[PDB]
Amino acid sequence: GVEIETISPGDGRTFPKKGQTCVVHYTGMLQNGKKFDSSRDRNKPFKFRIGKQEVIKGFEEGAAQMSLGQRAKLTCTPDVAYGATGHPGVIPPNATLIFDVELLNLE
Amino acid sequence: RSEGEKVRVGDDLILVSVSSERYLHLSTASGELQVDASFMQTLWNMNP
Amino acid sequence: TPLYNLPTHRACNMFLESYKAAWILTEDHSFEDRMIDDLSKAGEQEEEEEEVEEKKPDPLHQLVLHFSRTALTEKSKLDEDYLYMAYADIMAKSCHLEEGGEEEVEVSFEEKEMEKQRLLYQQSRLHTRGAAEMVLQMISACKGETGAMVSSTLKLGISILNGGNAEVQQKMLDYLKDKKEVGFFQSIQALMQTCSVLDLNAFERQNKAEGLGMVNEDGTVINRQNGEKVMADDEFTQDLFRFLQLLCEGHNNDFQNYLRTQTGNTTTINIIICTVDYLLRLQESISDFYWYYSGKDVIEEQGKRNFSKAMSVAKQVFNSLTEYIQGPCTGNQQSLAHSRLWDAVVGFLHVFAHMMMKLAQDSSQIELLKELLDLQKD
Amino acid sequence: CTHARSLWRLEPLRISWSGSHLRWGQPLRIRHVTTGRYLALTEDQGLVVVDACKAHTKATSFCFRVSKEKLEIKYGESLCFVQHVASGLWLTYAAPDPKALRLGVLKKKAILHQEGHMDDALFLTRCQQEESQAARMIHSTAGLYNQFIKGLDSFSGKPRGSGPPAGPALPIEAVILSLQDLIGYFEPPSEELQHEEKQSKLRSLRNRQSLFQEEGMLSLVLNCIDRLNVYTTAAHFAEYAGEEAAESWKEIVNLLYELLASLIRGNRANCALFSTNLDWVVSKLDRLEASSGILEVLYCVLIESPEVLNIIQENHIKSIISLLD
Amino acid sequence: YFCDQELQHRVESLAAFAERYVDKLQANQRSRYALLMRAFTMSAAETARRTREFRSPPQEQINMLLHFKDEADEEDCPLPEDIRQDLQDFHQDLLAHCGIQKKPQSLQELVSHMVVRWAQEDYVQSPELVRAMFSLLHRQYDGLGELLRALPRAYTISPSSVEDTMSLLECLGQIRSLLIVQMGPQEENLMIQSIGNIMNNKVFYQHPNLMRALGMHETVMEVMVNVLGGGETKEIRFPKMVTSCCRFLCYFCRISRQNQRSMFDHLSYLLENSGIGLGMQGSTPLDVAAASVIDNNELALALQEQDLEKVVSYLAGCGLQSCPMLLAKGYPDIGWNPCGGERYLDFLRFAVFVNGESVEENANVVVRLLIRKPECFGPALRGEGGSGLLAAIEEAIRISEDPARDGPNRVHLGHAIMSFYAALIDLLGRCAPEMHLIQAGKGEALRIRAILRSLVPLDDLVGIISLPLQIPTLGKDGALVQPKMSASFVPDHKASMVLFLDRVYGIENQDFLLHVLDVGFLPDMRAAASLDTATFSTTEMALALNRYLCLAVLPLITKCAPLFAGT
Amino acid sequence: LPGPLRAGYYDLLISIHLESACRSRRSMLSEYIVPLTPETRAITLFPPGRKGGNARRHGLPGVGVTTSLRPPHHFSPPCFVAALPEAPARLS
Repeated sequence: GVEIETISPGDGRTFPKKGQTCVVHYTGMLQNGKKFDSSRDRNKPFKFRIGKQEVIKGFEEGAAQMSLGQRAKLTCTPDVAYGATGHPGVIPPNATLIFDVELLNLE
Repeated sequence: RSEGEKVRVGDDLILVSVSSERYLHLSTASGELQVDASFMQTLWNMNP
Repeated sequence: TPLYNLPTHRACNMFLESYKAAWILTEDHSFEDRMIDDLSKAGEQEEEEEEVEEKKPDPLHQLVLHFSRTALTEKSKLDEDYLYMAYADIMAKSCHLEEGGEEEVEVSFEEKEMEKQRLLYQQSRLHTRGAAEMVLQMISACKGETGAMVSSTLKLGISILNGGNAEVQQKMLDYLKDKKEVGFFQSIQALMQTCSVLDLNAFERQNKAEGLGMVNEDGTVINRQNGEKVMADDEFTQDLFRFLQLLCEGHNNDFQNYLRTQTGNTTTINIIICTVDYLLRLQESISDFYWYYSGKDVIEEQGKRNFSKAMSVAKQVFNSLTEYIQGPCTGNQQSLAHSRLWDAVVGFLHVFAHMMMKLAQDSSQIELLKELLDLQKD
Repeated sequence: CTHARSLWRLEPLRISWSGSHLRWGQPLRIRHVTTGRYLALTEDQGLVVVDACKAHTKATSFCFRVSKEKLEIKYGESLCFVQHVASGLWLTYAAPDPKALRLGVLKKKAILHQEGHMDDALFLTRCQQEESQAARMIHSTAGLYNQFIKGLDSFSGKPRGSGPPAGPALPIEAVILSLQDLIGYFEPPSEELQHEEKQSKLRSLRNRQSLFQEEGMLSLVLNCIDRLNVYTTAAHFAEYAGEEAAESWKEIVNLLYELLASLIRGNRANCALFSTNLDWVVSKLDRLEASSGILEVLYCVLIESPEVLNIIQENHIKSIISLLD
Repeated sequence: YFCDQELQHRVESLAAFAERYVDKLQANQRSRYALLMRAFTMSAAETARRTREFRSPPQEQINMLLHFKDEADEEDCPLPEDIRQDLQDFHQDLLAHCGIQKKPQSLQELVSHMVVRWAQEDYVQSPELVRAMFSLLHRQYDGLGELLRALPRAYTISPSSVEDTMSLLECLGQIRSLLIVQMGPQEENLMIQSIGNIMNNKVFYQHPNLMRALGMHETVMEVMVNVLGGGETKEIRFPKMVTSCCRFLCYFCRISRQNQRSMFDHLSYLLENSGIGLGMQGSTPLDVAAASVIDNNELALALQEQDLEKVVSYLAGCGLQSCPMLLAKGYPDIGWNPCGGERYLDFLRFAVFVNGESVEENANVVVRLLIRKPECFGPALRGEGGSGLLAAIEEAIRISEDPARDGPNRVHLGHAIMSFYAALIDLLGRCAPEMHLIQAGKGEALRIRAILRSLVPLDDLVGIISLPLQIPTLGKDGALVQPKMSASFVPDHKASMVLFLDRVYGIENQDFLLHVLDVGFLPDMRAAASLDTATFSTTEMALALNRYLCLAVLPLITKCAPLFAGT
Repeated sequence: LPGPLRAGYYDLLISIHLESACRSRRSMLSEYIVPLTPETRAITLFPPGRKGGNARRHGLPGVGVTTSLRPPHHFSPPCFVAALPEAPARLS
């Protein structure tokens, strides 16, 4: 459902477990090469608490999947993505999502 | 015809009592008619 | 309860209300003449565009053109606009300041003539800039609906037309005959129809409510002050017949005959007999009011003031009729001869005689009898 | 009272003085302007209006009477009791049934009878030249366009094939030129005009548009577009109407669409009449013939009527986006 | 925007001076009152000062304290000169800030010279630009009158309530932001949530004047007008949204008498829209009208004759036909809508009888409009084929007995007939003239009594009063059957005609007193005495019967006790 | 950038980020609910620091502290990868 494609390795020892904030600069891109998200345009890292269910399940898994400073490609299948209804006006229904995730820091 | 207008002949009028507050009515319920003061209205020609 | 136990915020609210009423409202300010003069000045355009003899309208002219445009704009009805209402008040005060004067020795000929010239110049500053057309357009736009627009427009029309100046009269006549608009006169007719009369049932209801004691929300007041439900729109109807009198003032037979007959227009409305109709209606209302008060030889103060405002309306209607027939206009004289004017004045004579004896018997009704005799001399 | 259906042409039976003030008791013909019929007395239907072919001096002759007594007219007075000349019958009310007049049938049947009712007198008021001209062109356009409709229906379902259609040829040139005249007649006032002049001409165009819409030119144009849109292409139209009639089929389609637009522009009532026809224009947005025209008709309906946006559906929006696609 | 900020500054500083100066006035008035009480054996002038400073309306005494505006009347005020100098100085400062009094030296001068120079330079052809520039000119030339317009919306609050006014303003902003949106399900849900939050806010009752100044009653009126406007076509859309409408409006009227007056100013719209509001289970605009007219004689006398004519004609219409919604649900066709007329009769009762005194002015008009249209009274009391009260009510009992007519239940038409006729008799005996008017012998009062006695005889009143009333019966295994109490006969119906019987046809002779005592009165109190048993004591019928007795039956006996001598 | 596109992008930013907020603040601007705070008490009509003619010199419109109650602006950060959410009204 979700695969991590390492773009640039980090340290490889400290992985975000359950109970802390995950700070990420993601670049959400569509199924079709048409970018629908990025955080560096907002110039704000996406800080979210892990395990509190406030990202898409696929992104949540892909984030625990990697380590510090380790750029990776989170492939979020529609099953672990919005899926049936999608995001209204943002992501079409039943689309694969493909993420240039970058765990810049943890707290 | 408006309130306060003069009463020309042949005009159709309605004659309400002061005490009973009932317009003159032609019953026509039976084969023969009756004139009686009722809350319904009936037109009167007021012919001199 | 004394103010020492009142909460501070409630006391501040009450102080706001009392300050609003008794200090700043009572304080009066005068900006209308200054502001209209500033709008009327064209500045340095006579030096900046000397090449063109006909220049752009001055700020005041642009203002009146904007109001005329909003008047002429296609609508189903007229809406409320504090801008137009306030500007109508400002221009009215500016052009009737001289009429208002802003034991005594009598005015010399030069003094009164100079006052008349000041009034004419103040009125020229508005009717050379399309206000005479604007007031007609607003009256047409009201479409017979009473309200703040027709009130302010009628006051503005009176302030332009004070003294019955032939320039403004001729300009209004030219606009009406050029547009052939029946809307203005239909609106005026509907306005006399919507003008009210003495409501005796409302008088009885008002008397019972006044005798009743009540309590309002904030604090406690024995009787909350409210406008009298009887003879409502008194200012409006007096203003309407004053405006009609100013239209037919100066024995201008063109307006005197145009009110009776609309030759150019498709629909002809006889404003003269509309005035007679309202006069007869007011005659009937005053007759009913007197007949209710006939048993009570002593008239209450409420009855006295109600009679006074009613006879003020009747005085204005009578002055409007005189103006309609003040010149020897055979058309208006013939129409009044054939209308129900004689029946209305028969009823007036009846009420006049009975008021005359009944008010003469009581010594506290002498002022009401005096104003009664003034109405009778009218 | 402001509709063309209440317009009657008053013409004398005598041609020499057919242009002078009508005399009391003069036998004169009464004609309906919009329908072209004539007020007549038939023994089977009482007082009706019949065709000019069936109109006779013994049936359509009506004279204006000063009073109901048995043995010049002016606007604003002289209430005339309309009476037949051939018979003594008077134009009089027929009292409808109480149930109908309670439902709202304020119309009463016009009969000819010696009722002698005091209200049998009539008031004559001349209509404006604008309304007169409008009613006359409504009559002519209705006749021509129903002729076009019946011509199109004559070969409907009949492939002409060898030889042209056996019926009379379509009045194609007359229809095209009448459409162009109507577009010029409903052409909106120019923005370069002054404010008051522009709004006065907007009011005049408003009432002319309302007149044609009420007498039913809007529905007749709809009928013409429905009859023409059966054929997908000019060749398919030629297979039924003939090649000699096929070249201008596209032009008539475009002209009908822009006439529809010019009828509905700036008219809230005319666009609200198209509330049931929003699906009609949505399903025809895909038409290659006057795609801009049908899009303009839809645009006018949407910008003027707020009602139709409440009945806009997902399929309608998908069609509008398929226009982009 | 800049000039609006200036106006904000003026209003805020006026509130600031209000606080500063009212502290001084409050302390000084307290000290003067304490010293005047310390003065023993107060004289007449001292008593006048005492009743001015104390036991006087707070508004009246604060106006009397601030009444030193003119130097001629400055002698009447009891405030110190040093204290009043503060108000005089701040008034001078306010005039200076409002500009009353080469290059411009203020925003006012800047804007004035700007606009005058602009319109002198060119003929501006943009109407919006012309309107904006002249509005700026108007406000700059008279911002003092702009303060006159702004101060009605200026309302100082306590610093401790700021969080509750935060919630209030946020919910009101949600309501106002939903105005521009066409009303849908989500907008309706958000509107109901915001209305409920405003209800639960303590400020909504603590400061009614704050909501009156904010005009949130006008805002919810706009929402309701839009809602009915669409609802008037076919069925009313979002009935719950209208439920929250008066829920707020009904309560708003009860919150304050001035709020009731402001809601009564829009009484006319409620009456014309009560036709579509009727049939809805929830509070309807007719109820807003009732709340706007209940127990306020000042506006009850201001109630208007065509306003009464609207409800009278709607009552006539409900009498003329049958409820379309009941017909759609499948209730037997009758040509007679009782539930429609019940609510209009209810509004008429509230319009007539207020504060334990029936208004003659409105009662005469109501009975006149009732009698010009005898169709208001339904199939009974009809000119021909009207039978009587006895026949109508007893036939209604037979209607409710069988499921053929009663069954099509939320609303039982067998109870509906009885309820309509009870409300009608209540309204008639409630429009009945006053005892002192009858003793004065007023002709109109005697005529109104004569008409009522002509419409409803004493026989129909007593016979229905004596009509059998089914009691809760204890069947097998302690299974008592308490009356439906909403589908069957209730003594609440008898109470209204008891009120009729004591208002007109009142007890005059001992024989008739006993006649009615053994017919439908003594069986009623004996039935209640039997119902006093503990098993039937908490019975809903027992409670209704006790209320009926103690409010209609027993006071008749108390007022007719002197006639009981020599029995 | 071409002028029409400049105006379009400016008004697009205003419409998607500032429009509802400014409309709500404008609707509040009609009413003046002044809390009875010490800051309100300190609010002076003419500049309190200046005196005499310096005081009579009007302060700039808006620099002075305003205490009249205005509901604070509420915004939600634009996130379109969060978990998918009767629902509360979406913020600007």
